Amino acid sequence: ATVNQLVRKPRARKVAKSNVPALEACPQKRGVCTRVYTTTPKKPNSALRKVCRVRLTNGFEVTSYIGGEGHNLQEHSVILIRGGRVKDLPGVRYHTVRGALDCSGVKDRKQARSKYGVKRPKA
Amino acid sequence: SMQDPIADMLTRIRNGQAANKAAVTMPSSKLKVAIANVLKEEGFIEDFKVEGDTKPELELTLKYFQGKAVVESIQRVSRPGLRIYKRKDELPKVMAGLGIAVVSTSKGVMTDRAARQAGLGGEIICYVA
Amino acid sequence: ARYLGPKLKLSRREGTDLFLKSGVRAIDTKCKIEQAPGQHGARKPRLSDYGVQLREKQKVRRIYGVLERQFRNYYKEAARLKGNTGENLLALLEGRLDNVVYRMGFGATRAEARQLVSHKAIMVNGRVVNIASYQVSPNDVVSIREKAKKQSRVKAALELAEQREKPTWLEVDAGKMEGTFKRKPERSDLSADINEHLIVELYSK
Amino acid sequence: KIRTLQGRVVSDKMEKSIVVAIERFVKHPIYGKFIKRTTKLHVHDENNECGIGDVVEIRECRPLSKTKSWTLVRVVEKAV
Amino acid sequence: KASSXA
Amino acid sequence: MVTIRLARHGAKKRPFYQVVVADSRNARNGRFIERVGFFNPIASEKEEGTRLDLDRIAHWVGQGATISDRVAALIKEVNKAA
Amino acid sequence: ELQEKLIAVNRVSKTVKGGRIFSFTALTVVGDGNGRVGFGYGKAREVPAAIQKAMEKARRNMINVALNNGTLQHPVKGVHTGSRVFMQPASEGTGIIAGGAMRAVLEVAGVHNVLAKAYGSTNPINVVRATIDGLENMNSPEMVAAKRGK
RNA sequence: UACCCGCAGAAGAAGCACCGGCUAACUCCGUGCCAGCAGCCGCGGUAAUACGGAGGGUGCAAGCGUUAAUCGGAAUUACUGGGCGUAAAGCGCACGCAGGCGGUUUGUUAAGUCAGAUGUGAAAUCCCCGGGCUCAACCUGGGAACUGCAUCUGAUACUGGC
RNA sequence: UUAGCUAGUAGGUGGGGUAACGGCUCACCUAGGCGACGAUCCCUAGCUGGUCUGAGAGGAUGACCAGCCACACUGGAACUG
Repeated sequence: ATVNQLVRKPRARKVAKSNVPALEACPQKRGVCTRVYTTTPKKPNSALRKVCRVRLTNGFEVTSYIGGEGHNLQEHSVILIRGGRVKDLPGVRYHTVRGALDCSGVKDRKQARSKYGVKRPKA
Repeated sequence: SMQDPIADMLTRIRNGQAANKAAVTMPSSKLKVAIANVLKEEGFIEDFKVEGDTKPELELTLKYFQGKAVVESIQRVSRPGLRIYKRKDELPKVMAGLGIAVVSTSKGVMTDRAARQAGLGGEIICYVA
Repeated sequence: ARYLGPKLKLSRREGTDLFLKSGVRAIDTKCKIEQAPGQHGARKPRLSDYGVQLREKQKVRRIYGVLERQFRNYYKEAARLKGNTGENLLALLEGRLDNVVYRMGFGATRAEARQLVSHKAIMVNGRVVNIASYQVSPNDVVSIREKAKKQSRVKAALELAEQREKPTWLEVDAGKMEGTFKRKPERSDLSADINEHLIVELYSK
Repeated sequence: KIRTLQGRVVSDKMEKSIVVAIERFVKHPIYGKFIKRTTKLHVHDENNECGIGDVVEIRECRPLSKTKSWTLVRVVEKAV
Repeated sequence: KASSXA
Repeated sequence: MVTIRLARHGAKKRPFYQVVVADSRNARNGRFIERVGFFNPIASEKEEGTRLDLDRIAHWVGQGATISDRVAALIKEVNKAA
Repeated sequence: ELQEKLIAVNRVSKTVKGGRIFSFTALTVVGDGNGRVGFGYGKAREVPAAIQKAMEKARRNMINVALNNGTLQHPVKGVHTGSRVFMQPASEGTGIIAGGAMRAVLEVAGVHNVLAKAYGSTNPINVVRATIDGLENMNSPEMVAAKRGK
């Protein structure tokens, strides 16, 4: 409102909160992967979404989504998580990178293989 | 409260021409006249009048044209709550120029367009459109 | 870093002739031009304010063989440049040596006008210019490489060349093969289905 | 002169330890309003002259005690 | 119109 | 020892020194007092190749100041008054 | 010099007994390219019928705006309901730089420049309104003589 | 080495994301609320341009995508530039210290304020006009700028003090 | 959701000291000194030129390059010059 007021208690910015805080605010992280489960999403949709509870490197343990039809993951493994949430499964704020570390890319995927990690099959 | 007599002029005037009247009066103040003069000279009001002796009274003859009045708008810039002063080049120009902006200088009041060429500068009383 | 593919497929999307398959019989046609830029060309593309705005430049690029990563900078350039940035971008787009080549008929297409400027077969006030991007100032005179002069190709080009609209800011020759940059192209002596602002905007958002 | 300065006391009690204050209109760097910003300078007082409240002239000079680098020059007015 | 909570 | 020398402000292979009055001790491109000309070891037979405020260099030498030996090769390879 | 194009087209409702009835509303603007601009709303149970009806009011009601070489003079700012809007002139810095919906009413009216920005609501219907009434009040420059010269 | 001249021959060199909307860009098949997509809305329960594949198309190119981070858009802390009857928002009300602000006229002060000048504000960077590497990046000449501070000589309407 | 902080502490005088002024040190003496324009206390952090973003005012940042500073196993000390 008033200048005098702004002069006194000055206007204060409101910091932002990284939707993904699996620390360092850094590209991706390595994690041991505690369990490999499958769950059900919100009311509108109904699948058997695949997920894994991963013990990151920085100590935070967190649940991550496994994108693509099928995966090699299980018990131990060592995926590397990324970012981007999964608006359908709450709590799932991270996606494990496919075809990274102990994670196998989606078998046979031919479209947009950059994700789901796969290599050009016989050009 | 009484704190500001200047924004009382601009307001009474902006309000007077609002209620399409021809004359508006208010107690007289030296600076007020200085401004009055400005508006006259610049053709924003037909003219002033000051028939005040013991209790100085000031009247302003309002102008008009077609389906509107002369002053499309008039705002107070520097106020007692936040004074504003400007250099020679920092002097503000109203409506790409089509409109004065009363600036008081150490050598008597003026108009933005005036003071500019004048070479000096000072506090800017208000904005008249 | 060049197109290298169905070039008509392009001019069919722009619905105009981009001076691509110039060569012998100028004035295109013969390929289905219009009614099928793809597998649904038949359709009526009722495009958005965006479409009739991206397609504008998506054209300008092609009507010269220039790319994005680089086109931008041209715009950024023109921007700093005083005056209608629209005509300016054009002024710089035309000012391209790969263009002054073709434009001076020293080569069929603006595509065939590269394979050489690239394969050192041209030059300026001396020094052979290897980069098909050189920016030709005023007076700057080119000259097909005194070396592989008039060959089993470039000759057949000048033919249709001088029988084309013909520029106005260059004083080409014919056997002496060596035009000049008389002056920078004004706005009045160049245009057609090309809008400035319509593109100067796309880069304002 | 070699840079003169006006200022008002702060205390009479101090024995050769006379401190002062300096007002200065200053335009806040963002909101533009004009703020009063003070500066307190400890000053040298030989034979402890000029009492409290008084207004005085000061000069920047050589150190004389842990943080005390100014000496009076002239006293102006004595009732405030 | 509205999902996951509304 | 305020020695007038050159700093390598060129670019891979294409240097470009710069005569400058500076406290002998500092780094090459380290703190200095005032550029006082330059030196272009390229240029190619055209217009320029070197510049020096000769009537300034003297002002320094005047307050005692040793000159580089590669800086001296410039103070004269370009004459003095002819 | 027709010069006419639509801005937006929304589908509304009228919830009755056996369900709801959807109508359609189109907002369109027209002008020439030298002052004079106008807009018209209009709705009809049919898509075209609406837009067709849109040009009708569009034709009628066309205020005369006082440009300058293809731009504006004193920079201006107009308001209507929830949208506050402002506009700066200058020699075609690029060519009509303003927001969608608020743009057309700038093209058709004939101003290949202006740097604009829409604040407040960005609902087409009220910004086109704000803008028009923004160009409107824009007083006479080369005819300042009104209150000017005197 | 940079560079210059031949030798040979298209030989030796293209990928990635995307196509329901925002957002440029379509279909078939499979599939069946399964499998899976998703940045937001939102797609899938038999004929789905939103899933996977194929065809096709679109946009970028030695890259393309994703994740991460900052500013922008966000007039979404609003000084420029926002608000509070019901949308989030006027202290339950009142007195009042500090502070903020203050009617009117003259004289004076000249601090604020203002104009000219002089120091200074490294260089580099950004910017303006040129130069040089084939161009450009890069390199470089000169200039403007560094919106600031201090000192002094003026100004006096307005503001402050007397 | 830190409001009070300080005895060499604040000043004086007087010896000693330093390259030099100086509480630097000591002795004596007045009793002060700083603080809500935010001291003190916590948490964080190398500072500037600039860098990124922005129409701008600003927001963010200070790797590479240059100026200033600081440290060089941790803590402490002097010596040489």
